[PDB]
Amino acid sequence: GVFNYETETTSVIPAARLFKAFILDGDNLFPKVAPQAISSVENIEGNGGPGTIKKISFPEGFPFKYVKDRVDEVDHTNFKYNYSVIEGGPIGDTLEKISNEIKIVATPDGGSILKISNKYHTKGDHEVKAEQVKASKEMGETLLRAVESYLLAHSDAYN
Repeated sequence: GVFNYETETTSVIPAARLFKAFILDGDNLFPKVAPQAISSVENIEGNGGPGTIKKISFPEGFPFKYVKDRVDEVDHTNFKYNYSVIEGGPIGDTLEKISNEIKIVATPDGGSILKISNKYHTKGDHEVKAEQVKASKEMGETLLRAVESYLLAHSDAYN
């Protein structure tokens, strides 16, 4: 069945720039700016659009070694990005996939709001523990803050 987690966070980066950096170029950026959170991102197949498969490796000592994610949909117009964790880490005999969606909305003060949904698709009568969900949120925030600090410090990047 499906368990749906939604949350919102704020960013000081304008929506379009954050979408370009955080969402579209997360592959180069995350391991560069947050090597303590993500060790590497490997493009396995595809050119970044729907169906593209990436292997995200975590630093030694993390609960999970890696996941493979699949890009589902990339909407530049509405700054919406849909992708699924499809293998590795928590995925297996109790969890089929995690379907995620982020929408980035502009705020009048020049910042943005990130609206996030994580949909856990389980197998059988296994439920999703809050510990799994909190972990996802805190890494989300860790990557956002590290990317933020990098976009603030490198003004000529992703304009």
